[PDB]
Amino acid sequence: MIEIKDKQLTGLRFIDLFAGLGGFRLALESCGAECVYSNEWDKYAQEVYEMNFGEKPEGDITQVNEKTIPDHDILCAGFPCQAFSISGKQKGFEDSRGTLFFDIARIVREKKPKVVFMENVKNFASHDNGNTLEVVKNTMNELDYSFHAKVLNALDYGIPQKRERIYMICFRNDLNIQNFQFPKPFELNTFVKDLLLPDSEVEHLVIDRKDLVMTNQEIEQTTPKTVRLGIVGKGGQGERIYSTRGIAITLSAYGGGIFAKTGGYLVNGKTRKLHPRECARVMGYPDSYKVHPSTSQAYKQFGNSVVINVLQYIAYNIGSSLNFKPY
DNA sequence: GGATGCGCTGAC
DNA sequence: GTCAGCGCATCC
Ligand SMILES: Nc1ncnc2c1ncn2[C@@H]1O[C@H](CSCC[C@H](N)C(=O)O)[C@@H](O)[C@H]1O
Repeated sequence: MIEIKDKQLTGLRFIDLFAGLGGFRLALESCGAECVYSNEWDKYAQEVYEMNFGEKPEGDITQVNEKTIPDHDILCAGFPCQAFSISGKQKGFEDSRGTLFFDIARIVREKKPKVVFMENVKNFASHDNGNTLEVVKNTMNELDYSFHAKVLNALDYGIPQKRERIYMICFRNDLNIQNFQFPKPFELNTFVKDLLLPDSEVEHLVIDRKDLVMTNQEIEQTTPKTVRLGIVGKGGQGERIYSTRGIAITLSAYGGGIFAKTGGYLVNGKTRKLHPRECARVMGYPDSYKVHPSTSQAYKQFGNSVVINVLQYIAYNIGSSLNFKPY
């Protein structure tokens, strides 16, 4: 994550729904905002969240009386994506894990914050012939909010990962916000190789599979794209090896394969998956952020998370718009 | 819970 | 056909 000198969100209160690691919290607090409520029902996510923020998020949002939620200016929510992801069954709103957006709407209807800041996977924008995105748009409009949505790729914002996500920013209409803009892309100057830990700290992640098939030669020049070098087994998810001179593939939460949830990388002549701390870095988390003691849970958590830097640029722009109040 | 072989869609 | 994918199935 980056340092933000001009704290555009100072004096603003926000809530951290589907909190996870608290990615939205890091991003908004870096702009000066204050978190006044957090919600996350996973046992291990609550533990790591508490480890880093000193609070245990409240459980199951579907059982929370929206009236008990503290007043706030901005509502943050990177809601569940298993039901919308290209990697899933795409049952969408029909999936028991796909109706969480309506809980968000329920809370918005009651608390009417100035801004609603949501995130989900790229496929969310095309799911069900665009009807899924349309439903969210119309729901927000019905609640009297504007609706700004765009898919942003983390590689365009200084983080070496091909993570494409749809970001939805909604402003309460009475605010008459007409100048919100998504951050402009800029040249990537950091690559996977730049975030790796020393070999001595990741030896246990090195695997030598006899069914390794290197399909492409290593590149010497860094490039802002994923560069597959080979595969193991049948080349499915978690069975693909990439160049550290390129960018990381999208980290996943329930991913399988031998290089599960992070993908495999060619590092100093050896093939290995990423260490949880490298996952943190690939997600824009500062080294000061404490990862969960269970490596399996840590991989899951970062795989479900958001790239801090991207949220920071968006948050700064939300604040920039909220603060432009000329006579 | 932890680990890993795979399905199979969206977007080229 | 090629590649990527906050995933799924199944085993202990
Ligand atoms: N009913 C529910 N109540 C509370 N949290 C829920 C929930 N259903 C799913 N979640 C939580 O929703 C999260 C979605 S992933 C979002 C992660 C978050 N942006 C962070 O930065 O890491 C998961 O952590 C999941 O456990």
